[PDB]
Amino acid sequence: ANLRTQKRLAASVVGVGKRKVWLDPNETSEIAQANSRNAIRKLVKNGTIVKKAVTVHSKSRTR
Amino acid sequence: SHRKYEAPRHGHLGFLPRKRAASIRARVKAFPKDDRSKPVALTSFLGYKAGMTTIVRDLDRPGSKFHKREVVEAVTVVDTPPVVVVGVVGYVETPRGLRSLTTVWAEHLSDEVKRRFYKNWYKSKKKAFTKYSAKYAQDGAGIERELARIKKYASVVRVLVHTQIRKTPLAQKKAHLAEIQLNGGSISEKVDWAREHFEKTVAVDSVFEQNEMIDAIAVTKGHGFEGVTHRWGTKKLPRKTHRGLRKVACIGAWHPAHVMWSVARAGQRGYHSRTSINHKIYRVGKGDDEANGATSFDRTKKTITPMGGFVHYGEIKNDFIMVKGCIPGNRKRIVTLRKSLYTNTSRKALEEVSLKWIDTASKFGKGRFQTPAEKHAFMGTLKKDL
Amino acid sequence: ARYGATSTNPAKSASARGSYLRVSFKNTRETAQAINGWELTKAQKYLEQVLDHQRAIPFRRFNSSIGRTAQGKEFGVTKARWPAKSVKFVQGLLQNAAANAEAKGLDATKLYVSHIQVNQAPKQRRRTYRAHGRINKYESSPSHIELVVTEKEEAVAKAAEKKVVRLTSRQRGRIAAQKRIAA
Amino acid sequence: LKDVVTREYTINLHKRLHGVSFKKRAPRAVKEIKKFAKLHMGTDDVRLAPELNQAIWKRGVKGVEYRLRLRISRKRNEEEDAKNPLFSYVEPVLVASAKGLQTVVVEED
RNA sequence: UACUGAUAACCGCAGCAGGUCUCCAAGGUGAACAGCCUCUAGUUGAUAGAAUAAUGUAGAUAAGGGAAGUCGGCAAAAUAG
RNA sequence: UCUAGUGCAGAUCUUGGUGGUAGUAGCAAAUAUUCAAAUGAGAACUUUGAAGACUGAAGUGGGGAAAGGUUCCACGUCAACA
RNA sequence: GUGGAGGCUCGUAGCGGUUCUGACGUGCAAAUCGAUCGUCGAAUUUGGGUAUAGGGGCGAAAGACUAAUCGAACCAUCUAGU
RNA sequence: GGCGAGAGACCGAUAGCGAACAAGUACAGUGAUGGAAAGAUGAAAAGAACUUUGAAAAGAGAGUGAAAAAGUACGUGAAAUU
Ligand SMILES: [Mg+2]
Ligand SMILES: [Mg+2]
Ligand SMILES: [Mg+2]
Ligand SMILES: [Mg+2]
Ligand SMILES: [Mg+2]
Ligand SMILES: [Mg+2]
Ligand SMILES: [Mg+2]
Ligand SMILES: [Mg+2]
Ligand SMILES: [Mg+2]
Ligand SMILES: [Mg+2]
Ligand SMILES: [Mg+2]
Ligand SMILES: [Mg+2]
Ligand SMILES: [Mg+2]
Ligand SMILES: [Mg+2]
Ligand SMILES: [Mg+2]
Ligand SMILES: [Mg+2]
Ligand SMILES: [Mg+2]
Ligand SMILES: [Mg+2]
Ligand SMILES: [Mg+2]
Ligand SMILES: [Mg+2]
Ligand SMILES: [Mg+2]
Ligand SMILES: [Mg+2]
Ligand SMILES: [Mg+2]
Ligand SMILES: [Mg+2]
Ligand SMILES: [Mg+2]
Ligand SMILES: [Mg+2]
Ligand SMILES: [Mg+2]
Ligand SMILES: [Mg+2]
Ligand SMILES: [Mg+2]
Ligand SMILES: [Mg+2]
Ligand SMILES: [Mg+2]
Ligand SMILES: [Mg+2]
Ligand SMILES: [Mg+2]
Ligand SMILES: [Mg+2]
Ligand SMILES: [Mg+2]
Ligand SMILES: [Mg+2]
Ligand SMILES: [Mg+2]
Ligand SMILES: [Mg+2]
Ligand SMILES: [Mg+2]
Ligand SMILES: [Mg+2]
Ligand SMILES: [Mg+2]
Repeated sequence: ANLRTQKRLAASVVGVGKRKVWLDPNETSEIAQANSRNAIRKLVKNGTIVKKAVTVHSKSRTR
Repeated sequence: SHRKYEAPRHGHLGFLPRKRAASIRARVKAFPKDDRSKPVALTSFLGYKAGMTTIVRDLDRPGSKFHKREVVEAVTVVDTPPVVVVGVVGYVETPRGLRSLTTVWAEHLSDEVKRRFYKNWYKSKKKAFTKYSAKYAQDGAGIERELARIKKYASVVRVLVHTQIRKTPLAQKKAHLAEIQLNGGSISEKVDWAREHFEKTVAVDSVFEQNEMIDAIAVTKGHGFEGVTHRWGTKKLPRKTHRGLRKVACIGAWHPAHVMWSVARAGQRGYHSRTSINHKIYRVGKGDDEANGATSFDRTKKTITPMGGFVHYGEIKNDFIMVKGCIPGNRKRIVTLRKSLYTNTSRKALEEVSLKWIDTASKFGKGRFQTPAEKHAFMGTLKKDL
Repeated sequence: ARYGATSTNPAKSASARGSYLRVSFKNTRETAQAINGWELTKAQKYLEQVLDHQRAIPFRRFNSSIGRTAQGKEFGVTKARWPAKSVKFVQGLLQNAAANAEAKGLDATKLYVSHIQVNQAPKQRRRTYRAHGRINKYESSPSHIELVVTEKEEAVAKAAEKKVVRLTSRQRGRIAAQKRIAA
Repeated sequence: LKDVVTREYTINLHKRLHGVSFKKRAPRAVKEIKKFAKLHMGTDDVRLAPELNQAIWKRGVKGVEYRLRLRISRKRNEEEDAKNPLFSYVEPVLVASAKGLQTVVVEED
């Protein structure tokens, strides 16, 4: 399959970059039918697309 | 025009072509001249180079500054398990050279030697000398008349011997086989000696003795394709040389409009067969013996083998020859030891050598110790010990 | 249609061809000559082994400044290579010919490659950009491949020409005299 | 042929990656593990777990562990059978240190 | 009025290591939008695999001597805040 | 019989086509890729996930002027190009 | 002590282009790549607009530059010039 | 030169106007300007229904045609070269 545009739409919808957007690999058929931002939003609600955990940059040694 | 400044040829032209040797075992291209008076003996022997080590000895050279003083010298060790005599063959003279007329073999050939006649031994009926061995068992018919033919003819006689490779730590399993000339007298006695020694073993103590000068004949260490600089010892061109400095700059004049054979060119370095002469034997040591590495002055029971073993070879559980200096070949290589061809008195080939000490410290590093007991005494008890 | 030169029975033969194939002419020629005259199953097994690098294709003509290997000993050469693309095209055509033979109703086990010829197809040309603002060609040299498999027949025939003989009267008399004195 | 067995092995990668380019260490570790499995099990079809890939790449390219404890499981093939009816699945084994351990068969439990 | 604004959307015969005006600009080290590391964001592109001969290109190290080298201390080293 | 734009081996001749060279030179700057699954006839290169890395805010980021002109987006899709 | 001048100075961005007479030299490139270098607040660098056109321009002057063309550009014609 | 006509011991697709064809076209150049290549299946598309191998292109058969030694890479089909 091809989910480039789905990842792009999901980034724009979630407010993050594609490097954060996580598409589950077990619902590829459910994600490829997503052609619209509204469906991307549905999939973000139901947990098929989740934003991500931000990668930490601790200031502890600095402090 | 003429060379501005004189210098000698880089390299020796009588060691050409610097090509790979046709085999890994160098062949003896000359044996000692025969005196038909002395007993029957081999003129050569087969062994495997184990490594090098360090010797101390008191020098006897009247006129030197180190007379009756201790010197340190490098020796090389050759593991010489006893050879096994399987066969002889007679050579007769012709106006086109010496020519073999017959080769008689022993009845029973061992596996390690009949592996020399196979390139794939794991898949074979092994079918070797299986009819020649049935040529025996009728009393002597097809064998004694061949021996009588060698007696009636054959100004020169050579015995076929093979190595007991299974007694070495090498994992080769295939014995080396070689022709070695006999230099006694009475070709009849030569071939009778051979017949008596068929299937039987010959030790290096019956061939070589201490303080004797010998030649080592071996194929030397291979180094592959090498450039003219290390192959011939030519000058490095200066730093700001376009298209390489590790070269010969001029490889000939305009005329003759050719590259001459005497011009240094890149190519194979190493794996040439070499004969190195006048290497004194410093010890002939037995393998039915501990304290092989002991002397009259040390008297601590230690074998010749270093701690940890000879690097890349192993142990010297068999007999051995400790011969002065450096001989061609690397460790694990088959070496052909040969008696000298001329009588060298020289006031240095006659020096009786009495060893004082033998280095048996590890060659896998900067060995501090010669024996594990010495190690244990110096270091004390360790966490491994109880 | 209009294959190359054949000496075979078209009734006991089957054919295949592939035109305008983008595959090296020089490698396909060697690959074809590697199986010319071969039994068909043996050839297919051989080509699978070439792909698996267990056997090689000998390069006889288009071989200048290529490498050496031990897998040439099988053929009496040192220069041999493993042309994957050419092998795959050739064994596709062999599959085609074998299917055509099965449709014609042939034994399917007496089949051998009786004809296989590769000839050049029109070049497919692109540009190379060189130094100092220059343009060279970058051409693919494609191939037409045709092959014909044939059933193997036993010994063909005998009974050559009548071999008429003309004798002089002297030779006839010599023959008569010998036949008189001998039997 | 027979023997669908599973075993636990230790591979010494320090001697297999000796002298290797630093940006090719871990990649060659992958290939040497495949060659290890083909040696021990006779399988040219060797599938590695991504957990093993993570274990190999945990310290980057030039930080591959000197030793690695592997669970190699020879299995019967599926997938519209290919040339070979067997394949070897290589997983990692979670253990404090892979030093001191020798090969052991694993039971079908 | 979309879009690129450039190691692929412009010009260089081309999906060319070249050229081509400008805005925003995190944490640490540190004098410092220096160099080095990291977060946000973005890439993971450039034909690959196997070996490690010579000769190269680029990087380096060398006992003792210390410019004897060379047209010439070229190059490199040494020094360095 | 008349008539001429009438006869080629060359002219670093013109145009077109084809060779040997040769499956050769080479396809090496810009730190670096790996594992699995899905798709598919087919995957070193597509997609996703996992990992390992880089640009390191005078960026391989986000925007623009000139220039380009639809390269934007989608669907289908691989004969040529990459 | 304060103060903070300078066609001052070390040194980035940038502008330039010393030396390796390095790489390349049928190149990444019909002038590039790398390192080493000059300079870096001004006679600085630079976009856009405008003016100057061929025996003419422009020139801190090298006969330099004037669209890969310069000790007289490019295009066509005289011209199938001799 | 334009419009309209008739002729030729003219040329016959590298010829003849540059152009027998979507030619002053495509394309190049900032621009003035420069400026190609490229005709022919067969009487008629009757331009290959259908089977089979193959992922497909295609192939093998079959079939159309007077001829596929005419298959939109199409009249004849030279040589170099293979
Ligand atoms: Mg002289
Ligand atoms: Mg001279
Ligand atoms: Mg030497
Ligand atoms: Mg130079
Ligand atoms: Mg040592
Ligand atoms: Mg050659
Ligand atoms: Mg070559
Ligand atoms: Mg190029
Ligand atoms: Mg260019
Ligand atoms: Mg190394
Ligand atoms: Mg808008
Ligand atoms: Mg917009
Ligand atoms: Mg935009
Ligand atoms: Mg910009
Ligand atoms: Mg931008
Ligand atoms: Mg462009
Ligand atoms: Mg242009
Ligand atoms: Mg600070
Ligand atoms: Mg700023
Ligand atoms: Mg900083
Ligand atoms: Mg490249
Ligand atoms: Mg001098
Ligand atoms: Mg004429
Ligand atoms: Mg001609
Ligand atoms: Mg002429
Ligand atoms: Mg010409
Ligand atoms: Mg090549
Ligand atoms: Mg190159
Ligand atoms: Mg797009
Ligand atoms: Mg600067
Ligand atoms: Mg420069
Ligand atoms: Mg230069
Ligand atoms: Mg060059
Ligand atoms: Mg201004
Ligand atoms: Mg002047
Ligand atoms: Mg100019
Ligand atoms: Mg004229
Ligand atoms: Mg006809
Ligand atoms: Mg016709
Ligand atoms: Mg035709
Ligand atoms: Mg011809």
